[PDB]
Amino acid sequence: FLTSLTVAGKDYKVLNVSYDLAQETDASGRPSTVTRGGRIMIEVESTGSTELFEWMTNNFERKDGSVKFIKRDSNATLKELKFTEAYMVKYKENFDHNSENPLTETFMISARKISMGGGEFDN
Amino acid sequence: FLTSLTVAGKDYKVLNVSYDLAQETDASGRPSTVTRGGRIMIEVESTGSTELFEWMTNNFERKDGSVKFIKRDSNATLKELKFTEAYMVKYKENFDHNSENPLTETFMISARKISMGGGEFDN
Amino acid sequence: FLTSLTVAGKDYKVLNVSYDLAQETDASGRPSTVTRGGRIMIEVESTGSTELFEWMTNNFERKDGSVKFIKRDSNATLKELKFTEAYMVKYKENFDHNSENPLTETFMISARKISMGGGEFDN
Amino acid sequence: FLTSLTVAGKDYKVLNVSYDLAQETDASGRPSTVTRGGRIMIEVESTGSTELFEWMTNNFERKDGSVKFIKRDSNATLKELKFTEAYMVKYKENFDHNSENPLTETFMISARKISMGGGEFDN
Amino acid sequence: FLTSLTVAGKDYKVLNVSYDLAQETDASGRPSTVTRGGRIMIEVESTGSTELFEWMTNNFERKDGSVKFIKRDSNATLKELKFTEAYMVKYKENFDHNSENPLTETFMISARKISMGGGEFDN
Amino acid sequence: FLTSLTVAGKDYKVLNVSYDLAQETDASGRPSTVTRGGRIMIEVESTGSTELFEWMTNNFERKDGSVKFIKRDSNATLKELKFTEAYMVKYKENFDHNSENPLTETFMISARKISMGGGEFDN
Repeated sequence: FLTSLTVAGKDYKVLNVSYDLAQETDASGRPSTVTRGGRIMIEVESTGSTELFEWMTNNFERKDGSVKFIKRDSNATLKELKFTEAYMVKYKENFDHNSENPLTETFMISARKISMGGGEFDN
Repeated sequence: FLTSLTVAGKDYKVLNVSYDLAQETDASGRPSTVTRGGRIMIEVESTGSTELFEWMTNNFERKDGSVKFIKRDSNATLKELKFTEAYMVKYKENFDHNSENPLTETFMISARKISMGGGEFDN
Repeated sequence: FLTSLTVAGKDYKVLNVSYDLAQETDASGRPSTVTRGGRIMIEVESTGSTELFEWMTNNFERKDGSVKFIKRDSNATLKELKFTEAYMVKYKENFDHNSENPLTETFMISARKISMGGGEFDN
Repeated sequence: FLTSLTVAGKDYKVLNVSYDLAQETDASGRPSTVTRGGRIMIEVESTGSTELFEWMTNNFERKDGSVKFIKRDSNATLKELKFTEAYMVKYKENFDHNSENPLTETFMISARKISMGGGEFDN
Repeated sequence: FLTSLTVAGKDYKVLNVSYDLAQETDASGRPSTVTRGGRIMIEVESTGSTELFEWMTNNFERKDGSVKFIKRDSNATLKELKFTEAYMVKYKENFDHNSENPLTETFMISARKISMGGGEFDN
Repeated sequence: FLTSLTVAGKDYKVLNVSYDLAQETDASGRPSTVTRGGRIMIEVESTGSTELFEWMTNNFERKDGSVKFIKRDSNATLKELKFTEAYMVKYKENFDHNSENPLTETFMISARKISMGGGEFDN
């Protein structure tokens, strides 16, 4: 499998992605209710581009974008995760000579809404 | 060994499952009593389907389903774990290019009751 | 080395066992005294049997049994740990496709007394 | 990929670098705002030079410098991170015979400002 | 290197040993003073013997003994650690089929005094 | 690379060394100031010597010494760390049959002053 990130017309080779949602439960089961969603964590090959660092610097800037998972063999876009109005919250560029893709960017954005396959979570 | 998850007539290849129950003890032994049960943790190959994400989005929706463990060599269903009226509590879709099954879904449901081989735990 | 668990006339291939006892010390040495013992942790190949799950469900049921360590080469029973009046306290059945014995049961019982080679600890 | 550190006209072979910025969020998203930036963590082959130890000793001394990431194959400077008025905050020289580059220096500096590709963070 | 434990005329093949002493410091250096010593941690191949379990059961019983480190090649006793009036404080017999020496005993004794090469620590 | 410890005219083959200094920062950067230094952690092949254990026993005894890092290929002393008036604070002799250098001594001394290449930190 192979995926990509798309922001501001710029595409980033994505090493790792994750996004999670959760509601608390009371006692056993007994969902407390209320839900948290919209935080997405990405790791990117840093390239020579500086654009992701500037977004972190910019702060209040909110953007839209999509995470597209492509089937390993086949070109066509098995699934795409779209986020709207996401703010840069944390950022870290790390170089490790020790292995593999030494220079990577790892950051977390907080989106107003994420959506996928007709599923929606808005804050 | 190989297992599967069955929900809403949809079958998911299951990488990891677990479900645990516990009662507290007082001093040594001296079970405090009261028991917790019904939480099940599953990890699934994500496919192109989006159905599990929507359930998390849906929130209050409760479902039934079964986890069926099939003997490695043989087709027939060594054991099946059935849950009734389970609510989506936590969900996380994670992509890791690093190894093996890169795209997986890891979630936890809280069932009103689980049952297996005549054994029962209801909340 | 190879060991087995014996409960209710049923024998379980045991992957891991442990049982520990401890008394607190005051300052350096200066045993506080009072002792804790009787908790035993076991991991079992799950088979198609459901019996251990039902015991956890049953709760208050106390049983007797023995853990028998057999010398690797030789049939004869190097040592046997016997417990009396043990209550099911925690239980977890876990499936991991990742390696080795994928389907295992891991549980902890709290015994009124354990004994071995003339040694005794009763609560 | 290969990088270097430049301080006081002295160049250090850099094994690991990292620098991170973060702002807190309130509830979900809801950035608390306020931001932290300017801390950089570096690991260096110790050589026979003692200069980095003296800076830690010196304490209040602030310096400028740059971290330059060079493309693996090619000489030219894919990206450079520049910091101004950075103070030595933590330092540790560690020798481990166990593997690889046994003698390394690991330290963290706190810069008044970092900048890269037109992006800026000042305190 | 190879070592052994000697208690009650019984010798135990020892896999791991450790014993540590410490005094607290105030601010930087500035030893707070007061010292802790005399606790020894050992891991033993369990054999068919039950003697170590009974000592834990016995509780208040204090014993003497020695830990003797023998040079790998040569018979003669490079160093020996002797303890006097040690009380059984913690004990755990653990079986792990996963590797190496599956059946081991891991316990900690609290000695009134340890001594080695003319060095002494008494409580 | 290879290093050695020198105390009381006795030389110890050193497996691991480390020494670190740090000052706290307020908010971002904003060094709180005040500094901690002088603690050195060493791991040594235990030999048949008992001298390091006695120093721990002795307690209040302060010593001087040096840690000398020798270039792997070449005899000459790439760098040497010298400490004056250091007190034995923690000590642990550990035997592990599992690998490599089974019998080692790991201890931490607190020096009044450390110095290296004209750099100085005194308490």
